[PDB]
Amino acid sequence: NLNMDLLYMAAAVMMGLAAIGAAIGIGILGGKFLEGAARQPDLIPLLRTQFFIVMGLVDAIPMIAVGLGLYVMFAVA
Amino acid sequence: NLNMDLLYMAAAVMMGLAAIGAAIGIGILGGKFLEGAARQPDLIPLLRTQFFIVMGLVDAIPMIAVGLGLYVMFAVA
Amino acid sequence: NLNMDLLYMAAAVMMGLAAIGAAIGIGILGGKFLEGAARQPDLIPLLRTQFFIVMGLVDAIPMIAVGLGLYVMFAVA
Amino acid sequence: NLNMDLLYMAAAVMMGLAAIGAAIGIGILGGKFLEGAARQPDLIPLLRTQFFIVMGLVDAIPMIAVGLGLYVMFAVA
Amino acid sequence: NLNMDLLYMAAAVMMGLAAIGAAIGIGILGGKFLEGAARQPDLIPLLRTQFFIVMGLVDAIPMIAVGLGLYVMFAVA
Amino acid sequence: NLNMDLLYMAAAVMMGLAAIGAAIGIGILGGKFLEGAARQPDLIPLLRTQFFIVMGLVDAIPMIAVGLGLYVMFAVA
Amino acid sequence: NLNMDLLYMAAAVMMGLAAIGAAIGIGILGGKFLEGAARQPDLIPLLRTQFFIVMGLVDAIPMIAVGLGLYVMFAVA
Amino acid sequence: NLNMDLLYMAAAVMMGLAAIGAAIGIGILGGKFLEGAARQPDLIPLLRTQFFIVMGLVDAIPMIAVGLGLYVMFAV
Amino acid sequence: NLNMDLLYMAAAVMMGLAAIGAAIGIGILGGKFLEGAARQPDLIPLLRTQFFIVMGLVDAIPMIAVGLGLYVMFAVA
Amino acid sequence: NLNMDLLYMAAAVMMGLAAIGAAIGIGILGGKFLEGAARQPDLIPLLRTQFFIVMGLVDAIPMIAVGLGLYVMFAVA
Amino acid sequence: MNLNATILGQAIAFVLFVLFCMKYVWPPLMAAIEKRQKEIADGLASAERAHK
Amino acid sequence: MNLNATILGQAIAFVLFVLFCMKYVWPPLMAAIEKRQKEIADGLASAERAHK
Amino acid sequence: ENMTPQDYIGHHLNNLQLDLRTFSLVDPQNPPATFWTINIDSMFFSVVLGLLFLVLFRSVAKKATSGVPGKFQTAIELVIGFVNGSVKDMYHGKSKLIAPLALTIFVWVFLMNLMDLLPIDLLPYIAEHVLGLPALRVVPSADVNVTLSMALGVFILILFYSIKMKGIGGFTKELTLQPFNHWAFIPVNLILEGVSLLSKPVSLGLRLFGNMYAGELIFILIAGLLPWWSQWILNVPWAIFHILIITLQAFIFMVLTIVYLSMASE
Amino acid sequence: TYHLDVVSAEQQMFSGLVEKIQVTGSEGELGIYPGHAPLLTAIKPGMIRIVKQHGHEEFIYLSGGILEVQPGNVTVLADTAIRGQDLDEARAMEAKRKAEEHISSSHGDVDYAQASAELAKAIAQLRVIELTKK
Repeated sequence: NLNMDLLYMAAAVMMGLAAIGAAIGIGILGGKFLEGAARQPDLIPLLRTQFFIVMGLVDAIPMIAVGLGLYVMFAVA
Repeated sequence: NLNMDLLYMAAAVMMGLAAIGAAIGIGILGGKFLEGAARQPDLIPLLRTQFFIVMGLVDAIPMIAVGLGLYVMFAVA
Repeated sequence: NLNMDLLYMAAAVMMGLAAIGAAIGIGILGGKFLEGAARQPDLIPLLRTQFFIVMGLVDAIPMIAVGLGLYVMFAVA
Repeated sequence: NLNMDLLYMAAAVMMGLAAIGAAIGIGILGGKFLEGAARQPDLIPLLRTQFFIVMGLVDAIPMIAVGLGLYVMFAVA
Repeated sequence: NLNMDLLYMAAAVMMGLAAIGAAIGIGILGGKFLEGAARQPDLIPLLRTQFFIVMGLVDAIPMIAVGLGLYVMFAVA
Repeated sequence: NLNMDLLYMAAAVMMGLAAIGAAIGIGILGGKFLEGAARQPDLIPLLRTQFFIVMGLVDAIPMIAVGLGLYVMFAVA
Repeated sequence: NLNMDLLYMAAAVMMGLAAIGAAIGIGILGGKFLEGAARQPDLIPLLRTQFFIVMGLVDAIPMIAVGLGLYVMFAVA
Repeated sequence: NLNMDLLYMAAAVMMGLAAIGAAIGIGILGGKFLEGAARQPDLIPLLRTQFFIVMGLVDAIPMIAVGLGLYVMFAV
Repeated sequence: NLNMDLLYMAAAVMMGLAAIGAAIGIGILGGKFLEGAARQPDLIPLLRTQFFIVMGLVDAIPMIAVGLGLYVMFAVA
Repeated sequence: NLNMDLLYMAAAVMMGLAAIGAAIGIGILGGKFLEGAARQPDLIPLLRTQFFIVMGLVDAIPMIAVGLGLYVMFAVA
Repeated sequence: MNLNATILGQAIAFVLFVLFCMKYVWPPLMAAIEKRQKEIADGLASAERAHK
Repeated sequence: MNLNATILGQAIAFVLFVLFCMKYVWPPLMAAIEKRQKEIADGLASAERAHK
Repeated sequence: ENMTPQDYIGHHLNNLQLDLRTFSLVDPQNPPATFWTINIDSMFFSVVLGLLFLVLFRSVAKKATSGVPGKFQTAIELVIGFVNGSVKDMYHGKSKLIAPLALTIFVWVFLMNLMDLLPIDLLPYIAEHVLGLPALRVVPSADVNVTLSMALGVFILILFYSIKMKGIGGFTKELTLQPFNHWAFIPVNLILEGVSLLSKPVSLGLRLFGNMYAGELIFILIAGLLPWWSQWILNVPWAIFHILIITLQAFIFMVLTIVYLSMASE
Repeated sequence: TYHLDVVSAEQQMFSGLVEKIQVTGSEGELGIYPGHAPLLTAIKPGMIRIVKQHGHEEFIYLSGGILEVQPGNVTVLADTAIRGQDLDEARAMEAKRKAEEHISSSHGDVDYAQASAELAKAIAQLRVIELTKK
């Protein structure tokens, strides 16, 4: 039966979009980190610690989406 | 086909657009945290508690979409 | 059967588009609050009040879209 | 079957795109209000009266699109 | 007579795309007004006049799309 | 028959996307005029001249898309 | 037959995407001119010449797309 | 038959999104030229040279999509 | 047959959106490096260090997407 | 015939989306180079060496997609 | 929703409340406030006159 | 679904809503009215003190 | 009682109507088809809320003292001062209409929105069981016809002020000549300024309706879908939010009325 | 080309026509040309490179100041400035000694605000004395 081709398409939509959100959201957040280490280089280990606190939130919803896309393709399909 | 495969496609659209929305909204918000944290390096505990107040609201509406996407795949399909 | 089975796809479109709109708009709005909180930190309890005023204006059209999405899945489908 | 199905689909696209329009457009506008609140806080009651003028025009066009979305579900069925 | 069903779909994409352009255009245009008012608050009735002169051009094409799309939905359908 | 279904939808996508580009382009170009009118009063009529020169070039390709969507709608279908 | 309706649909999406790209691309470029003229009107004759030297390359690709949209709609028909 | 209208549609998606990509990347790029031009006016001939160096990079992929958009359209 | 054919369309959407995610997110981050290097050219060896630290987080998700797009295209095919 | 007519649409999605990613990512990146060269023309050669380093990171993933979009269209046909 | 004559009956109700509010409610209320504002201003003038 | 039960849940949701009016909403208005009778008292009383 | 949750949502979204032919209290099982079927609930609650507005303010205006006000009188002059201060901000002409028009729009549209906060079944239950009327919904501004009735009312004032304060000569110049100036563009300008004219009242009614209709629909859904033990955790956070909506939507209909009538003449 | 005037309350530090200058600024170091951007700014602790006709540089310490480049007569105003051979490379290495000692001898926030300026003065000296060797 044909049905199994749509399950690769559904993981493709789910995992590509979470690659848009996890890449641009760290790009925006990460550039402001660099700007603050260019102007204020006495702060780099603290800003780099705070960057890891806020970066953990940014990719969480993308990490669920990438885990379900791998489950759909390998486990279900 | 048409029952199961569309419910995964509905889940993909719900949990992919929530990945776009919950990631970029926290990148925009989280970059203003780290620049404030570079200008006022004694304020960072005050700004991160403001960041958590504001961050709850931004995530809250995408969380409806992520939880309901999990419901549509597992409970409905 | 395709009639109800597509409505879950209609709700997915409606409440996913609302989630990207509401999360990005509150992320922009919240970024201008945290930078206001870094320039005038003596000021935060005033500015955060103004944030909850206009945040109430940002969510008004998304929250009825999410509500109608839930209605389409649970009351119509 | 699929006449009444597709009417609910057409309201989803209409109300979903209006939910992005209203949310994003007040996010941008309300963030520029908050930065004028941060810069000159004693001036907030003047700028706030300017924000409600401007903000009403922003939503006027998304709110005839949402209103016709509810018309297509509730009146046209 | 299948014809009616697409025409509501054709009206929805006109009024959805009009509400995006006419809401984000007035959001960019008006947020620059509010920083001009934040800088020069005695000018505000001067800048209101320029904002109303420019805001009529932003709404040239979208009030045609809301015009013909609301036509399509009632007159033709 | 099948012809008018698709030919409205083709005009709808044409004048819908034109409604994005002319509204966003005059929003960005007009807000930069209004900071220049706020920043340099005494020059409003000179800047307004430049804004109308530049606005005629922004509206060029979107007005061909309107004129051919009016053609498809009221001439071809 | 069905081929002509989809050729009008092809010319409509091609000219619409050209209309967005060419009009947002000149609204950015021209907003930078109007700020640099606002900075110094003595360079209105000098920038407005660099403006057209640059604005030719903005309109390079969108008039291949408009040139082939017109060809599809009038000569493939 | 159905084969040809789907080719005219697929050329329309390549040659449209190349129109977004080549247009917005040169607005972003050429706006930074103009403010740099308004900033260092005597350097305009020096900065204009680097603008063409980077413009060849920006246009590099949109001209692959326009060369294949004309192939799918006319040569097959 | 579609069980071969759709898998190339399913990989095209994975390696399109992985390419928009990784290219825009590095452009935002990399441009913030380039202004910091122009303002603070003494720090270039420091900021380049931090750029390569943060750059590898931006690529963590877009290389899941492109490695699965290569796997879907060639292994399952 | 029926098989090949959709492999030109798997190619069109990879090279549309990689052409938007590669162009806008280099436009963000290259505009920040022209900023820094307007601050420090003597660093127009130094920043140029950073630009070509960083630009090779930016358009690496878009060229895997522009390669496989040319493989599909001319080797799977 | 239902296109309805309620639009016309409510336009009578709206107009009649604006005519009675315009005549009867608003002139007497504003009289009472502004008369109090004048009393406060005459208090200011009276203090200056005392020290003169 | 029984409808009496939903009216019970609506009662619980109303009681909790009143308490939010009472806990935080009740002060701002009665403060403003009381601060307008302190405002108008001190405006008038200063006019009386100017008569004295 | 076989109320399904979909049927419960159904009957609640059906107003009570009366035919100008039969004079008959229709019910949700079958809707008749004619224009002349007044929505009984909206007229009665609207005038009742508008009467209560006038009875409160007259009971103070007939007695108001320029001494220190009493604690009720002070609540009324706070709203008078708020309305007068917002008119004074955005209107300089001499007209005796704009100030009381702005007052009645603010306090009436506020009182109409206030109905939405009450428990969704309280008044509809009493009307079916105690009285016996087939249907009810109790929020007047959650129905289009009244919101358009006020928005067309403001429209006719926009035309009266634009004709009166600048004459048909001036009004015909602004309609044709702007925004593109040259007489070559006149045929286009009458569409753009005509649709901009027409959009101002269309935005007024549909801004207020869309908020208030979809607000009440959320209270119908939480009561219709969720089991009683669980409703309060979704109903309580929405009512606290909708207190902000009911005030600002009343305030925006006031403000944009003043702005449209004020920028019409000057 | 253009004429540069550099002064402090203690002396006129330079004055004459100059071909290019690279100058400290508020956000970062800045490059100047004939008809350069007509800009006034505050300056960070740093220095200025004075490339004259025939291409001859000289190096002036700018411990603090404000500048103007709008007219063809441009101007730096220095709250303190020192000529590049009245300072020495050994003197700036001693400046490193004081800054590093006060970093060890500062422990609050108010004293760190002075010790940070004492460091910045040393670091800007340590910069110009290396540039001075060209």
